[PDB]
Amino acid sequence: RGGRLCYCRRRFCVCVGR
Amino acid sequence: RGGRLCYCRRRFCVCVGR
Repeated sequence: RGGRLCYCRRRFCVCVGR
Repeated sequence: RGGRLCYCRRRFCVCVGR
């Protein structure tokens, strides 16, 4: 959808539009 | 925009609507 942010779960970052 | 799919580049996954 609209928006963006990345989060790191241990040693892997993940980026989504939510 | 419309649609959704997620891809991984090494140990980092991204998700977008394009």
